[PDB]
Amino acid sequence: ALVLTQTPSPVSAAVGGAVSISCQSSQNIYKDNELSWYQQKPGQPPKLLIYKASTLASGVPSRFSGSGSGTQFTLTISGVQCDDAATYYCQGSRYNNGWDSGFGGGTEVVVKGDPVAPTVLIFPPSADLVATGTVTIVCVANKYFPDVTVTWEVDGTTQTTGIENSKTPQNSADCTYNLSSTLTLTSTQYNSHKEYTCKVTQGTTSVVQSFNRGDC
Amino acid sequence: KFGKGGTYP
Amino acid sequence: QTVKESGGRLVTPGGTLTLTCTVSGFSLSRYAMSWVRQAPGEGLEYIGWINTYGSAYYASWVNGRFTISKTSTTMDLKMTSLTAADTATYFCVRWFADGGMDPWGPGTLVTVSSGQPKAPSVFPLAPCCGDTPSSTVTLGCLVKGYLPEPVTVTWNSGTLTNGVRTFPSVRQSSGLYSLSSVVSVTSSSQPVTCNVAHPATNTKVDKTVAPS
Ligand SMILES: [Ca+2]
Ligand SMILES: [Cl-]
Repeated sequence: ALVLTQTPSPVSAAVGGAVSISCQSSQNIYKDNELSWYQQKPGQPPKLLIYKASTLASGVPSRFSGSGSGTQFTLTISGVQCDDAATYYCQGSRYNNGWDSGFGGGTEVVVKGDPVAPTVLIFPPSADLVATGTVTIVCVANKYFPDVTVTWEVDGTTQTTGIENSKTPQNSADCTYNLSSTLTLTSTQYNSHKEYTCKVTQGTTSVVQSFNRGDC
Repeated sequence: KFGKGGTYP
Repeated sequence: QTVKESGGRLVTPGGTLTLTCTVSGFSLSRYAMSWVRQAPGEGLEYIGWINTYGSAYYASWVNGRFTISKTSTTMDLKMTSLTAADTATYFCVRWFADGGMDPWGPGTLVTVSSGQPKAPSVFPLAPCCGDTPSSTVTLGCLVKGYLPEPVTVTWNSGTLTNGVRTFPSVRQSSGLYSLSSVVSVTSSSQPVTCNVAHPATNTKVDKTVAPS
């Protein structure tokens, strides 16, 4: 059975630098070169970059190149841009009394742009949300790079459940992320505490926003 | 390549 | 040349669904086609292909559970005995002889769940009323309690786009989906309206948000 193995996620590169992703096949690929490369951004279909190991598809920037033959294939991005932040997939076939094909597991490329600290917003639940019996408190960390960690505190106690984070893809112009973090509690739980705190930590910096239930 | 159709233009 | 998937929806575990891939700009007599799926947050997974003569072949895991067939302009994927392991975006691709998959469709989502389609509820996001105002304010909409994905969000009927961030959906412990959208405006701007659409229930919700 044909198995394609890619460089583990994530792989990093500075803007203007170079990154290489490997694709290793468990068996020789057909004609030694029937290996193709795909770019996928979150929420979009894949895009064909390269077929036959090294031929660029129509319209693909020449900063993409492919090399290798047989079992060991490499995708290289030269002069990496923020717009190259994506998951990259190889796909190959071999002929064993019929076509046996597979995809590699995908390699996420994180593009390092200029570091910027987040600005942080917190949103208390609307009255009609509290009235449902389930509260959602929304915190957002805007326009930041590199990655942040988010802590929720409620009157000083670290929350360990009811938290969900959702991060935008890297911005194609400046490599930055945005993040939504939510704390979900019952209305009973929400009404039993005062201070709700979203703490966003980027290495040695934190930005903290709070509100006092009853002051809003 | 029986049944495999046409190559990339 | 284009391909377009259709048929994705909520389907009960054990159920059967048929997806359709509609092509234009090329002959299914001259090009092979493939089905590829992607579970949420997971990699591309090859399902099978169909040759120019209509002979279908399958990934070893399919085990006769799926059937690929075509017409002059369409290719189907009939899937039986569906489980949560089959929840995914399903893509069709034209598969060139020399291995390139191109083009891809937008994908159709199959959600294998016991739940019923459910419209989203929309709640305003505004800063705590006691906060000192500055020259600009960030407002938003929380969209929750919908099934299946997706929803779409626009602001001011698609006329407000600058300073809009709409986050990827999350599945809540309830099994329903949630997302937020925020927009930054001048503090003395007119109220802004989020427009939420949920195709699965043919539901549209507007919510006008103003500084608290
Ligand atoms: Ca896989
Ligand atoms: Cl695969």
